[PDB]
Amino acid sequence: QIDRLTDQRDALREKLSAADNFDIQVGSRIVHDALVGKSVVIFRTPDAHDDDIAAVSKIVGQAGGAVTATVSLTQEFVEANSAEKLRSVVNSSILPVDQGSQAGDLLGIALLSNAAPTVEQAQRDTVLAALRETGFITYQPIGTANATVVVTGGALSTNQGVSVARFAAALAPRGSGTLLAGRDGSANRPAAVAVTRADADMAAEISTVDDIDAEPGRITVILALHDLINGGHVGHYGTGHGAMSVTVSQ
Amino acid sequence: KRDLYTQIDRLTDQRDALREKLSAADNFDIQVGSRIVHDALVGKSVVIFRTPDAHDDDIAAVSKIVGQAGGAVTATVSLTQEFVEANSAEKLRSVVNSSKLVDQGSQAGDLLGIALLSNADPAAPTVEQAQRDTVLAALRETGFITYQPRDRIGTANATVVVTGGALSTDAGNQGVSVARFAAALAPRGSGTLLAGRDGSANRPAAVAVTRADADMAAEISTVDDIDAEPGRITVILALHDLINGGHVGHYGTGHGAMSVTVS
Repeated sequence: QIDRLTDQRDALREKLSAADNFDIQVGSRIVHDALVGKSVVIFRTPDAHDDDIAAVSKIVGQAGGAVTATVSLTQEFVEANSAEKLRSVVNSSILPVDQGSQAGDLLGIALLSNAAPTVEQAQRDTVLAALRETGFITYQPIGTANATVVVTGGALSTNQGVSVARFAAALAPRGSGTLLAGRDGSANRPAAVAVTRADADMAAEISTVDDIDAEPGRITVILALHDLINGGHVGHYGTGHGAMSVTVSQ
Repeated sequence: KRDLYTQIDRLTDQRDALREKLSAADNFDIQVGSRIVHDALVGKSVVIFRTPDAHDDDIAAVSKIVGQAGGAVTATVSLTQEFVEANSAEKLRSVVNSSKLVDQGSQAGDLLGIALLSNADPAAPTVEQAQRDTVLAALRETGFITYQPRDRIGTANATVVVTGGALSTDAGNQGVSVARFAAALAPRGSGTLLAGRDGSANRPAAVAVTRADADMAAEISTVDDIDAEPGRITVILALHDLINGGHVGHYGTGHGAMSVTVS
């Protein structure tokens, strides 16, 4: 059994490298004009992978778009042991109840352009500085964006999934499209992609990709984000539970 | 005992996840194929030749991708077992003389190229329908080819010769005659590509024969993995590079491939 499983695995690893090579090489052709003139802000959870975010950022650029910022959500933010703390330092009511919704509404007004009063640079910088000072976020490097991708890791062991799904759902009405993307395993509870797909309201509001660890998933983030911005069309993609198909049907 | 069971579980988990990633890449490739080949063969016509070991699904995927690229397929011509066995050169010569003993593949490639391809040069004579039909019927009557459709096959700009995968060592005659056939078609149109299934990059298969010969490798493009979606799409992209850029390339995952697809 061990011999057959290792020979099968070794041959599959070789075959997958050729498949990944093809998809990386033709990626720019697949995403051509998908995000022309559009800006995207990326949010990442603590379990998100650098390589997944770098591949998504690169494909946004190949699609004619631009990334305004990468904002990291800290362990303190996702662990929801500070809803009262968040409101005490900065809340969405100061700009022109659960932690996820409140932070999504606040960061959405601050970083996304409503499809509403324009948020000036100083108000945005004050909001970002307050959240960083209190341990909620870190960020690189900030202008306003049209759309957003919230990137997570894969499976969660054990309400971190809920707070991130509610965070993404609260960002959605503040811009032209929100996509929640996770790695393989994110389509299983209690991860955020699974929470989103199991709730009729959230699944009709934001798109999801469950396999951002693979090249088809990284490309699909851009294609599905294009469908959100241009067509107002939501979709759930990948290889896990609740995925309607590996990628956009059109 | 527990370590052996843990090894089996971990190996099963790795193999299962790789199978899922590979099936997803094939499905992803099918869904985005039209985007990749968008406008690649606009206003161009392609004639397909197939050997007995070629697969219907590989040819249907190529024909479909040609159409998604804005092109059209004029005809599918089957080369028979008598053709690939390349032991009827004298008999073929007696047919070529009613349309030096030249090798069967080369003679047939030159004749079918004149009949089915439009020469890249405007001053070359146009082959009228009756001359084309007479040539096709003489080769069908003597057991060299069959073709679809039977009536009104038009002229094409480019060609794809489709084969199966690996050949046995004793089938060297079949690899050689098909590589020579494809090489002889090349000067008669705007581009010829020889595409085979996984294993075709190993000798004595036609793709392998082409890649190991300096002259043929410089004259026609090759794809060695037409059984996979990357290979089917690459046929159209590499055909585009031949017709529009005069650039030859050797693609796929086997010996002599410069890369999986065009750059």
